[PDB]
Amino acid sequence: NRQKERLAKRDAAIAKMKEEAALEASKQPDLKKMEQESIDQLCELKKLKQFDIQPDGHSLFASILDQLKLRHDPKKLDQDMDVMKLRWLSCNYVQEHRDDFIPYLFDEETMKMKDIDEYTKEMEHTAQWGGEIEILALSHVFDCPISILMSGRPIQVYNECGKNPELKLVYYKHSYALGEHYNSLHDS
Amino acid sequence: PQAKILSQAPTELELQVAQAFVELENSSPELKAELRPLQFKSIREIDVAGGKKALAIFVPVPSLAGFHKVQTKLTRELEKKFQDRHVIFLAERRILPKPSRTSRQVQKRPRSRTLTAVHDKILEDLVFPTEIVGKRVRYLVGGNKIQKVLLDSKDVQQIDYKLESFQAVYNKLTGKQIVFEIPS
Amino acid sequence: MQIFVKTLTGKTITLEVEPSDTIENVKAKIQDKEGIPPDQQRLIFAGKQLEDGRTLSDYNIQKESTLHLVLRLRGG
Repeated sequence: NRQKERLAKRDAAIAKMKEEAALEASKQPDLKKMEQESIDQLCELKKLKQFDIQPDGHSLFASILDQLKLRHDPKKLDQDMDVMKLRWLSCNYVQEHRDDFIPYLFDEETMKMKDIDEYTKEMEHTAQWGGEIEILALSHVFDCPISILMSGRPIQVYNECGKNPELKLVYYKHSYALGEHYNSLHDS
Repeated sequence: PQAKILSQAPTELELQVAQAFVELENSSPELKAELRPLQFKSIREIDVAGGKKALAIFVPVPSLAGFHKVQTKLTRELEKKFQDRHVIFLAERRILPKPSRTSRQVQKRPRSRTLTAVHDKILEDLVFPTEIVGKRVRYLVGGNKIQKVLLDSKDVQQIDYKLESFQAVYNKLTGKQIVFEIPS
Repeated sequence: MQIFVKTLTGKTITLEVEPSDTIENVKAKIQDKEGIPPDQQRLIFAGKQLEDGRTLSDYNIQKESTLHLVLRLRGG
C-alpha cells in the first residue's frame, strides 16, 4: 500500500516540522503571560476584578457602557442606551467641539489629517475602534470618570470632574497578540 | 510567507488573512507551531441581513482537528483583526453524484461523500464549540421545509451573536433554511 | 527653553527642553516625566502632527509654546 505509506510520511513530516518550530516557540519568550501576570498584580493591588468583554473591536464602547452601568445608579442609567448609542453620543460630543476633534482626528500614525465629521461618522456608523479622545469626550459628556490601568504604565484618569461615579477599565496590549484590547473592571 | 498558508488559489483577501495568519504565527509563542502546519484552501464572502459579512474559510478535511484544537483562539483574533466580520471555518468536502441506471460504474460511492452526509457535516462545522442535541424538519403547508437545529446550552456565548450569519451561510451553501433553538 | 504640553486627560506638563532636541528626545522626556510610552504618544504643534527624526523650532516652536500630546489607546 503506497497510499498508507504516503499518509504516514506526510504525518511524520508535519509532526517533525511542528516539533522543530515548537523548539523555536519555546526559545521565544511570551509577553502575553508577563502582561497577564502584571495585570493580575495590578488588579490585586486595586482589589477590583476584571470582567471579560466581547471581541470584534466594539470592546471599548461595550466596556465603557458596562463600567458606567456598574458605576452609575439604576435611576440615572437608561435601558435604551447601547454601544451604538454610546458611539452616537461620542459623535455628538465630537460635533460639539469640532476644533478640538479636528486636531484629534489628525493622526501622526495614520500620517493624514482625517476629517472630524468623517471620523465621527466612522465611529458612530461602523465597528472601527474608538479613539482615546472620543472616549474621553464621551466620558466627559456622561460625566463618569474613566480610570485606565495599563500593565507597565502609570494609571490614567480622565473626566474626573464629572459628578457620576468613576468607571474602571483596563486596556492590555500584549494580552491579545493582534493588538490592544479593553476589558471592564468591577469592584470585588 | 503569505503564499505558504494559501493552498492553491491566490486572491487579495486570502493573502490578507494569510498575512494575519503569519502575524499570529510569529507572535504568541504559546500557540506558535500549533497553527504552523495548517493551510487553508479558499475564502468565501457571505452577505448577511445584519450587514456584517462572513468569512467562510474552506480548509482541507484531514487537517480539521488541528483547527479544532485552537479554533476559539484564532477565531477571536480573526474577529478582532477584521471589523464588521464573522469568521467561520469549514472543510471543503467532495460530493459525488448519485449513479443512475444508464451511467457507467465508477467504483462504490462512500457514504461520507453523499450530499446529505456532507450537508450534515457542514451544519455541524458551522457550530463548532457547541454540540447539536437534536434536529427537526418543519414541513409547512406551502411545501417549504425549514430545518430546526437544537444546540446544547453550554458555552453558547461564543456563537450567540452569529446565528443569523449561520442561517445566511447555510442558505447560500445548501439552499435550505434553518432556524437555531436553544433548549433550556 | 520651557514648553507646555496639553494632554487628553487635561494635565499640562511643563517640559524643559532645547531648540535642537529631537521629537524622539521629547518623547523620551515625556516618558521620564509622566510614564507614557513613546510608542503610544503623538505630538502636535499648530494643528500639525510632529514627525520623528526632526528637531525643535523647525515649525516655529519657541519658548513658552503650547503643544498637544495625544495618546492612541486603540483598544477594541
